[PDB]
Amino acid sequence: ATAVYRCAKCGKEVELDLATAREVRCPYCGSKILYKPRPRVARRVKAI
Amino acid sequence: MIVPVRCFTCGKVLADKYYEFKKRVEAGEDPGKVLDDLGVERYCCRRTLLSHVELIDQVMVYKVY
Amino acid sequence: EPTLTPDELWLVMESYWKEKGFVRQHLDSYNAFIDHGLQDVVNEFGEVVPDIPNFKVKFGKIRIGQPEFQEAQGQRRPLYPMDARIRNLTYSAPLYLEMIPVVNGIEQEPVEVRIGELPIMLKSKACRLYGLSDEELIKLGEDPKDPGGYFIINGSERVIVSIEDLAPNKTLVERDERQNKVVAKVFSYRHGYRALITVERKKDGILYVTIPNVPKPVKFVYVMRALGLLTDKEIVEAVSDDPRIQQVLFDNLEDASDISTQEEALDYIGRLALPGQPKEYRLRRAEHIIDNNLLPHMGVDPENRRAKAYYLGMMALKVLELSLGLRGEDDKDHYANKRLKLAGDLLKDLFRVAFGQLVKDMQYQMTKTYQRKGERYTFENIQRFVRNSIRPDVLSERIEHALATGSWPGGRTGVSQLLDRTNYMSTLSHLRRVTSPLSRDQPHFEARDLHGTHWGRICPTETPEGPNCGLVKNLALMSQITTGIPEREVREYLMKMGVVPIEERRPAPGLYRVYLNGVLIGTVEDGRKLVERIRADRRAGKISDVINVALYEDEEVKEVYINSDDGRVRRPLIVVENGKPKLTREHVEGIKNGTLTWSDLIRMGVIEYLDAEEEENAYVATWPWEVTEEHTHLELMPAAILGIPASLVPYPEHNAAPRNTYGAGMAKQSLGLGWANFRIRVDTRGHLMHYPQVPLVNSRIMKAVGFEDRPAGQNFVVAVLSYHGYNMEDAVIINKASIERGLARSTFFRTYEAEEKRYLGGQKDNFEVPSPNIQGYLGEKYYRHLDEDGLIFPESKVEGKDVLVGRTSPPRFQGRRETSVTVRPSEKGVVDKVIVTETGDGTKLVKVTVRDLRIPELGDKFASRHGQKGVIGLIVPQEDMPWTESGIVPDLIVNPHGIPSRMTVGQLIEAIGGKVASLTGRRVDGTAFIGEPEEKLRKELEELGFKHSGREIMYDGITGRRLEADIFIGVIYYQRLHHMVADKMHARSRGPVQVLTKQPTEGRAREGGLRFGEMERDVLIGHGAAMLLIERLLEESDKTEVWVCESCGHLALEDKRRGKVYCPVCGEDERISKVEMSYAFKLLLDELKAMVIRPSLRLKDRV
DNA sequence: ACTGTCTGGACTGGTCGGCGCTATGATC
DNA sequence: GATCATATTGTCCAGACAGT
Ligand SMILES: [Zn+2]
Ligand SMILES: [Zn+2]
Ligand SMILES: [Zn+2]
Repeated sequence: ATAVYRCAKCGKEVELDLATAREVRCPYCGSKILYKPRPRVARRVKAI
Repeated sequence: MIVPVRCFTCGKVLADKYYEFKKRVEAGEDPGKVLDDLGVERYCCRRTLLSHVELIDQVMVYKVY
Repeated sequence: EPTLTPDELWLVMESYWKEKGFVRQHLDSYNAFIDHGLQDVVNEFGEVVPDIPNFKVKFGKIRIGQPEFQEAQGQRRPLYPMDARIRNLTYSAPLYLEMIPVVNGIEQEPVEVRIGELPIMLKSKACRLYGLSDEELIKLGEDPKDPGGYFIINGSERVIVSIEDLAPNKTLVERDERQNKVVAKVFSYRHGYRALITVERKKDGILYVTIPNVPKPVKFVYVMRALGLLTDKEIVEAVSDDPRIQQVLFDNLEDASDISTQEEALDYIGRLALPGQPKEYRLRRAEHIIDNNLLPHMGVDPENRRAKAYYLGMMALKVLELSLGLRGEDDKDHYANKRLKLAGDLLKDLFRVAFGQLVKDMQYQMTKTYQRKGERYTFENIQRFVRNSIRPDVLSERIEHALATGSWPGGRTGVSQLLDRTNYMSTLSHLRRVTSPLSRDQPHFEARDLHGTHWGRICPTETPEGPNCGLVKNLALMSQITTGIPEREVREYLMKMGVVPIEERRPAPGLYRVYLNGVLIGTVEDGRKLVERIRADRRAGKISDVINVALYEDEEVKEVYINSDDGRVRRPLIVVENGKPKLTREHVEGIKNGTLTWSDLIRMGVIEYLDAEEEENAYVATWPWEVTEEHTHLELMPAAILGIPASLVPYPEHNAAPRNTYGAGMAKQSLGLGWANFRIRVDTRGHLMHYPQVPLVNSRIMKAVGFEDRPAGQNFVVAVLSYHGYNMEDAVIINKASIERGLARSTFFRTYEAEEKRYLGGQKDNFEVPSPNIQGYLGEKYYRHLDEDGLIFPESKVEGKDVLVGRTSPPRFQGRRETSVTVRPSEKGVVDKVIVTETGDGTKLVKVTVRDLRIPELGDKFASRHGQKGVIGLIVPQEDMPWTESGIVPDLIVNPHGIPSRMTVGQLIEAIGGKVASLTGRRVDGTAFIGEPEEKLRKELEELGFKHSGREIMYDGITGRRLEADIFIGVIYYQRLHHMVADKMHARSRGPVQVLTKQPTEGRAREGGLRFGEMERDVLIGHGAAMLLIERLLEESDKTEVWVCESCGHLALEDKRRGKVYCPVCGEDERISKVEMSYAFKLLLDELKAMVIRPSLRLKDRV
């Protein structure tokens, strides 16, 4: 159940499996806060 | 945070001429004459252009992803 | 030379606000606490002596490092406020205190061991954001306009509201009319302990002394004898030498002549404190009580006991003079006698308590280690022995918890509150907030009302409503709070200036007494000359500006007061000599050019800070053109007497005081771009205005405050007119086209948190989509927005009870439980963001921020800046709205009945100014007392081609005909409030009930019911509706059936297994009846039975 | 029989929203 | 390391009560 995540500071893609994660962080810059990327499935928003 | 497209009272488009108005204001000219030459005659559209403050540039710096 | 203009004074005030800021009291107090307060507490504690023969540990210097956090793995990394907020971490820094073991009297090598983590104030000297530019703060995810001055505890911002307490170690005298006595009280402070020492004189002329933990007031002469004075003459001149005072003292010791020695008075004190005890036990108890309770601020050693008697004498005079008319009763609400405990003092007290408990814990730890291991292991390595016997968390969990729940040691509560993040105004108001220790339900007529000493220190209008009125205030814009300075230097300076010490010369009627921070230090021959010399030295920069000198020259008594302590709220005033202010045009030019700063102006004595005590000797001039030879000071900015939210009101002098109070209170409830980093913030609730606008009629202070950069409202074209009765009773009518065009559009963000908590035995939560086979499955469609990791996808539309984070819990005492975090049933929106991180224990934490678009509708609260508020009554289409001859359709319509009833002329002036500003393009100044005059505004409105009154010829939107009256239409700044109808609608038919009373739950978050209170029952009884009351209170809330035994009235027991109903106390398997009643009544019967009360229900036939 | 003193109880209702807490020093 | 018994004992009004 691994998934891709976006780092809060550097913004690069971070790949890890939250089910069996001993520790979740961005290895590129050491940041411990990650953002879930927006899905590419098209969403429809009513104009006002 | 961004200039509204239309005036809230009559729907007159003002976002096109807002940046020109802001640039002319920063040059030291009287904003009333700037609004006059830009076709902004009704004071409701003048209200929309004058009272608006740009803040989107300070929100873009905080990335969300 | 010209007499100056208010624009120059405004420039000076702007420089003052730029140099210091608006949260200076918190930052300065925290810096003072960090620099020496920890060291003062450590030196006060001194050393720890455990149960080890011939060994002790003394404390050295204590320092604080950079804010850092240690993860579960063990990695120490720098900590930032944004990371602390997101990851629910406490923004704290380690405290390192060196420990020097002492073996056989020989000092050993110092050991530096961390003693805990102290929370760090935002933007303080110990914070990582100190000295950073706007770009650096932006790169760290921090708003450059954020003032700081608060604490982050467990990811939640905590602000310490200042406390308006009495002046410590100061005697205040008053007369009780009901008791017919003169009472003087002093709150002596020692190491965070407060003792209320009281001296009273009843109608009989005797003097009584009230000491805490003493059940009865004992005579003043008895304590005076037990304090060290033996003979009557000692008590005779320990107070004064005035013949009336001497004769009162003679009467006192004649009445109290039954006790002549110290032992008898101590025996009396011990007997009153502990009756029925041996004589020596009472003696030592009384000695300890006198040492640790009778004026602890003078010390605890018996050596200073005699000096305490002197402090008693100065009390007695204060009691005697008011009893004889020599002196008047001082005001308890006067700010000269009132101090302001800031965050630094409360932090010092909390750190003292935590450090004392840590010291006792370390003493127990070393005692246990020495008793277990022995002398061989203890003294083989004294560096490791001391370090291993320390539990830092024991300290830390006492500090941050007091900063979490707001409860302080000593019974003080509500010290720390959640920081208000509704908009830019609310946070500043909370950071400049002052509370009072008085109870909210108490009617405090003399305390809640505004005082004359609040000018320039307390905002006169911005106060809350209800029970919080008066007791909760806000600091004025020009209010300045003093910082602590070494009192020994001030005392030495006073002594060297010519003040004879008290121990050298006795007080005389012809001599001026000199008081330092409420403590008499001596007498001088010429008090006025000394006061003038001190003021001249302060103006010359020789001494610090913290010292304030005042002279009280009455016909009976003469005194000189010098104050250099904390908690004194002061205001800046321009010094005027010989009718000429010290501030000239050259100083203003230097301020404008940047060569001169506010601190430079303070240094030369041109502008000085005055507290309430010194201002009693000052004669202030309101305006620069009103200065005379007798004037001593000039007001800098009369508009600066208001608070930060109160300055938002344009032309507050043209509005009623309750209207100004309502407008100031509602300025914090408005919605707008308060913070630029709102999207990355993890606030549990937040609001955003889509198109915020700076008001066209705004005070000049709002530009300096920062409200123009962070607006919280929009300018509305409001026409005052009656429209179909839908604007009636404070209601407003909004334009449908304006709403559809984005006017007053707002977005509401709610943040939910889910933690993968770990339980005992290795059990932990799992982030995954729950299987349908497990119990507690909400439904198949509720997890449709979840990903394979159990987290909701961003930009996903959600509804009520929609699953955001799929969490599974281990079963209690079977399949795994369901503990998924869901949206509120009455709330919806779109998922804005999802954040995955870890907590302080290393467990996973997912924060989901969901945004909902809030288009204005009926019931949405909109308020003007002048206290005019109301909900939307109708969404009128643009074609139905009236329009003026100039082609302007109002964006809002208000009832004309509300304008004159509430005496709101400032709203009309603001409408005129907004129309003028829109037509001319130049913003209209709305500052108090220096704003653009109304007549000038009408003049330019006439010159612009419009009517002077602002009335315009309007045509009806439905009939199309011209209205017979010219309608007043103008631009008024109207702000949308957070009291939206979307978050306020509640509707419950049936659902969850309380486990105790079997009644509907509380609030709206858990689908609770609506309370039918006692008053509703009373009015239902008055209506005569018996069956309606039965249906409401009983048939719809807690209806139940019970079995009652007819023989004894006890509640019978029904056994389903046996299938039979019988009375256990009585038997009676036949005569049992079913009775319908409320479950609350059954609970009451159970409570009565538990209270050893037997209720016997005598049953009666229904017919 | 009066008089000041000690002791006891209550301090309008309702609602929205949040924050935070409810173990530990021995024992094998 | 994993467990386990214990974990301290603000005002005002009205009624009852020693004192003179
Ligand atoms: Zn990264
Ligand atoms: Zn318009
Ligand atoms: Zn029975």
